Amino acid sequence: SEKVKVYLRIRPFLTSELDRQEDQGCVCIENTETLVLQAPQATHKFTFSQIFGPEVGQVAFFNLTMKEMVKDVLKGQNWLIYTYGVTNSGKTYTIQGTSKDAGILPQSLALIFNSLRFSVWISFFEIYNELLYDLLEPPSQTLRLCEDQNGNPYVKDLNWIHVRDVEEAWKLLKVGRKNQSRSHSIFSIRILHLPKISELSLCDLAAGNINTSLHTLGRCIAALRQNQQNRLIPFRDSKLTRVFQGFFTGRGRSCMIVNVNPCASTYDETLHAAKFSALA
Amino acid sequence: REIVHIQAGQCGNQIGAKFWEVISDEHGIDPTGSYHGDSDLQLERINVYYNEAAGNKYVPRAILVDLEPGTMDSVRSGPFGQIFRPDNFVFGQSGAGNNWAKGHYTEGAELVDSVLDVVRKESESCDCLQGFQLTHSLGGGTGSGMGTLLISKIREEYPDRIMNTFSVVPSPKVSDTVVEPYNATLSVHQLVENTDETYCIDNEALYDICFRTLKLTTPTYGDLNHLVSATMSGVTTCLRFPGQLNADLRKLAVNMVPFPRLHFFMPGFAPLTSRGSQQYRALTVPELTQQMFDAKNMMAACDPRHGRYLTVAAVFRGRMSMKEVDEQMLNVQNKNSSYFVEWIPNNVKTAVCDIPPRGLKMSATFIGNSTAIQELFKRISEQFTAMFRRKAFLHWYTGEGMDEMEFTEAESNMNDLVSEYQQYQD
Amino acid sequence: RECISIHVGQAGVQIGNACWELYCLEHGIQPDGHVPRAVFVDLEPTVIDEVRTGTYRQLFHPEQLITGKEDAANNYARGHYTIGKEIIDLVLDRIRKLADQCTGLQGFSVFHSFGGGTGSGFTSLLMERLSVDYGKKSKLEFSIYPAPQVSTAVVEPYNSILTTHTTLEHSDCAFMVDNEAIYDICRRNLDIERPTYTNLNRLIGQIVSSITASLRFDGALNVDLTEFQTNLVPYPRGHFPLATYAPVISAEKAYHEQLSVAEITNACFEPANQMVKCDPRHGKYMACCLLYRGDVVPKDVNAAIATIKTKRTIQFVDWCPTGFKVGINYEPPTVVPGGDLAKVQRAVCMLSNTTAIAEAWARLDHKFDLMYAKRAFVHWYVGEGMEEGEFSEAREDMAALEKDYEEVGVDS
Ligand SMILES: CC(=O)O[C@H]1C(=O)[C@@]2(C)[C@H]([C@H](OC(=O)c3ccccc3)[C@]3(O)C[C@H](OC(=O)[C@H](O)[C@@H](NC(=O)c4ccccc4)c4ccccc4)C(C)=C1C3(C)C)[C@]1(OC(C)=O)CO[C@@H]1C[C@@H]2O
Ligand SMILES: Nc1nc2c(ncn2[C@@H]2O[C@H](COP(=O)(O)OP(=O)(O)OP(=O)(O)O)[C@@H](O)[C@H]2O)c(=O)[nH]1
Ligand SMILES: Nc1nc2c(ncn2[C@@H]2O[C@H](COP(=O)(O)OP(=O)(O)O)[C@@H](O)[C@H]2O)c(=O)[nH]1
Ligand SMILES: Nc1ncnc2c1ncn2[C@@H]1O[C@H](COP(=O)(O)OP(=O)(O)O)[C@@H](O)[C@H]1O
Ligand SMILES: [Mg+2]
Ligand SMILES: [Mg+2]
Repeated sequence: SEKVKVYLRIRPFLTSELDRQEDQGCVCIENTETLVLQAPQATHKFTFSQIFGPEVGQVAFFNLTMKEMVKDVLKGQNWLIYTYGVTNSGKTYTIQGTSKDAGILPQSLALIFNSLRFSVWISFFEIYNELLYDLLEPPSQTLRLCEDQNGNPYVKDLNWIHVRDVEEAWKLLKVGRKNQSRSHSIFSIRILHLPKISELSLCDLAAGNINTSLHTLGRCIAALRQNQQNRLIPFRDSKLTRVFQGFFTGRGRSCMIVNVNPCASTYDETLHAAKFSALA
Repeated sequence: REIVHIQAGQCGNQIGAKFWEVISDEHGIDPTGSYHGDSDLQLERINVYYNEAAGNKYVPRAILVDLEPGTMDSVRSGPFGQIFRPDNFVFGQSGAGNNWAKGHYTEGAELVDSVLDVVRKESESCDCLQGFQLTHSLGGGTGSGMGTLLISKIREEYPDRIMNTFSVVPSPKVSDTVVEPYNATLSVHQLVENTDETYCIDNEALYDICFRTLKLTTPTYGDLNHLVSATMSGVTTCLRFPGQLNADLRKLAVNMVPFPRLHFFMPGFAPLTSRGSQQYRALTVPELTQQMFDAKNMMAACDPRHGRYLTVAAVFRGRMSMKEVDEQMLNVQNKNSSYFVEWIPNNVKTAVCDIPPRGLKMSATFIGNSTAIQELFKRISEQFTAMFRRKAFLHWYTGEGMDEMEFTEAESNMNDLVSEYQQYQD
Repeated sequence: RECISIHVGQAGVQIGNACWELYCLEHGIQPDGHVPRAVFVDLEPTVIDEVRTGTYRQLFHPEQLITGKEDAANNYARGHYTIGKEIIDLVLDRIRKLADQCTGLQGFSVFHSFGGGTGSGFTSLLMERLSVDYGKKSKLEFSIYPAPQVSTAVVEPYNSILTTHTTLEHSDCAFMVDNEAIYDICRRNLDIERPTYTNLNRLIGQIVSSITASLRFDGALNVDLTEFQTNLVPYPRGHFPLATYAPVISAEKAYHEQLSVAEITNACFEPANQMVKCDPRHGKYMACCLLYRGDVVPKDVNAAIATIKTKRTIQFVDWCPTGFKVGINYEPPTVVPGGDLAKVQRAVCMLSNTTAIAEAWARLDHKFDLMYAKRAFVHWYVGEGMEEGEFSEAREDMAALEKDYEEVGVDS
């Protein structure tokens, strides 16, 4: 079945970080898919789909997702990309990117509109303490949840706006990104093809809801992998995964990027991040 | 370590009225009287369910929420009825119809605001707040509807405090209402996603216990309630007393809830012998185990023998040796290994208090978390789906503001709950 | 020279009360003396309040009685992180004020209950900070290991695997007492089906009296705390020795008071009197401290040990030539005015580290593994500032304790 594609990204040492200690390269590289952990001790193996070196900037990393984002509209199903890693490891860099070096998010809308009767709606919200907030429009708390008669959950009262221009799409999401500048960030765009419907969700990961969601995710991937490899799903336990259920339980490509620091001091953190994504 | 009782609905009120009759005697507190307690041990932790205002009038911390004046007006016009402060009375002269939607979306929704105010005044009282206990029935408007909506808000205002709930599930054999299963299915949905502790009480099992374990010929409501009231005291109040091995909501839940789902428990009494005749006084220790661990004696309709055990909470209360207790408990888990779970070496969580319930010498509150509760929820799903298919009294729900998906949500949720328990049963 | 004591947890407070009672009783110190040298910490007021209301109420100071008005919680995580962290400050403060007040201390006597809330969590963080602020001292903890089959808490194992993982590299000598084995001892060597916690605790409080108390009292072969950590643990690992008492006879039924050394010393080697379900099924001895107290002759001692040393049935580890630390005290044992203890004029407090602990640990590690496989009550720990990391890392740690106790013995 469609197993989440795991991509590992290592960011370059920060000015102060590198100056503190030249620990970069703590993780050893063997094959494009696997990473070996050797920290001055502990020895482990991290098996992923693919990995990019610490020298690789966002430019090289976004291109892989580019091919995956543009193809989703052709897929006709939902698509979600999750960015996991330690704070300051490059999550935000990978998602929105800097002004000079754009991330996976800006390029996606650029390519989507480039190919663009196609209709595209935009939604950008953040979840804090199990509560949803609309990042898109600044006036504003609970949000509500809608469920279809069949039992399919959908986000209700979410501000959805159509985008006529390419920059407009990025700018609209940027408004929400400005607000949040701790929590989970999720950007959802619905593509109508005339009807073939796709959903692109850019998720930036990060209270009882955080520790629970992380564990429930690990429980679901374990239960799922078991069902897929050999002859109960924890989705109900957590609302976060439940709302995304259509994408996960349904046929859809799940891309997950794990960004982390090559620092030796961050090794303890690194193992945890890579563990959430995949093992050996 | 304080808590605030909530008696939503007619049933919940009746139950509370009897519960407060008991608890008061278990603390030597008269209606307008003060601490007349025969001992001095029933004063060290009174605060938990009372409030110091005057100095002789220890007002119990409970809330009466119902849309039927008559009901609440019979609770306050009785015996211990004049112990509740007027501010605690949250009545709604609206339509007390036996409809979930009517007590959750229209009539119940308006009174919510008058409840939230009180629940906060009671929470920000003094000392430390432990949680909120709710008493109600899944066969009424204010009970299944209003009672479940109130808690939904509580668990959002205080996500730290635990929530103990005593629900009088619709008895299988005979339903006390026609829409009963409808109101039940809808309430259980929100309940299983809010409360952190739920004790299922069954009207048919209650009757039974009062007919086979108690030579009582005429088991009236007061009687039935009195039986339950003795359990909730062993649960709550008991843990608020000294002992060699004391426990508390937290200790209990942290050992009773294996999965975030909430899990439903079943109350059981130990010394359940008829007054005159039966008074053998045979309550050394194994006799309690014999009782509590038997099918008959379980306040729920389902029998433990129809499902594995997940958790066991034996809260003893009486001067006894931890050797005669722990030993017995173990022996049972070794003799009935068949239904006692495999992934858990010791499901039983031993608790031993010191002071017993005033007139009794030896007692023990039983709390079982078996997968046998499946033979109860399944019933509900069956009853519901059977009438839902034809949308029986759907007009009474939809007409009061409802959604067609509301039923699917509830049904699915509760049906999944049945499944979940089975996933661990085997 | 001195040694403060930190009694934490519900059980730890009850066991402390019993031990402290016996203590003053054999020192001629009634309720109103002088000032003790220990502290009591728990997250439930009622637990500490029992001592603040019961006997010896005014024998303590409100400064050495710390309590957390909040909730106790039967889970490690909460007691360690959430609540426990908040209270550590005040607690540490006391263990630093009393340490300064005294004159040249030797260490801190820890008293906790492996499978509890405050007994697991609190202690873990407490000793963590202690081993750093007072690393230049002795760290002896007296733990009450969860009964092999007679468990109390349902999560029990979880609370013990997490406490050992953080204390193994922070403790010097961790004395362990098996609750289940105490029931059996009172059943066979006392004959009574009414042994309440206060009775069980009195047994331990007797052994502990000979541990700390007696040791501080001069004799023919004084034994310091330093001597212990040196002769009891051959490796940095906080190895767990066993507690054993010789005069464990009833003061009603059996009547054999006059029990010569040869008999009382041998009565310690039998599994039916070791206060631990760690029967010498294969566990080889590697170090034993025979603490005698009362009317004992050095020559008689140096004969009982000799015959045993040539008994072979007590098979010692290969790398262990002579592992018998002889401690001869003057002060005889002290029986409670109305307990159930015979009252002999000499006692043999045997403590030792044997590969036997590998058994107990196995059965407890098994418990952890079994339950952990299905996560069970893990969410109660996770939602309290915890995760799979510390859990899995505690599984791996204990694993190296199974290998440790296996590598330190079993082979030449
Ligand atoms: C002379 C004598 O010993 O009388 C006993 C008695 O005969 C028996 C039969 C009592 C009696 O209980 C009942 O008959 C009963 C009636 C309705 C529903 C349930 C039970 C008794 O009424 C109940 C009463 O219980 C108490 O006093 C407890 O403290 C109990 N109290 C109440 O339930 C209560 C009743 C009225 C007003 C206020 C409180 C309690 C139990 C748990 C937690 C808190 C309190 C007791 C020992 C007796 C009588 C008086 C005959 C028994 O019940 C209890 C709960 O103890 C029934 O089987 C037990 C065994 C007792 O020996
Ligand atoms: N010997 C002895 N064992 C005891 C005593 N009290 C409790 N225990 C044991 O210690 C464990 C109980 O720990 P608890 O009382 O539940 O908890 P705690 O360690 O005090 O801390 P919390 O969980 O936060 O309440 C069980 O294994 C009991 O058998 C006692 O007085 N003496
Ligand atoms: N044990 C018990 N059950 C009760 C009492 N009163 C009503 N019930 C049960 O509650 C259900 C009816 O709901 P009801 O309490 O009238 O609902 P509401 O008053 O509209 O909230 C039936 O199953 C009854 O058996 C009572 O005093 N004790
Ligand atoms: N691959 C990279 N190349 C260059 N700069 C980077 C890279 N990854 C991160 N940075 C910079 O390092 C800092 C931390 O990145 P950021 O993505 O904000 O961390 P996080 O979102 O993980 O907390 C930012 O200033 C970012 O611009
Ligand atoms: Mg960022
Ligand atoms: Mg305690």
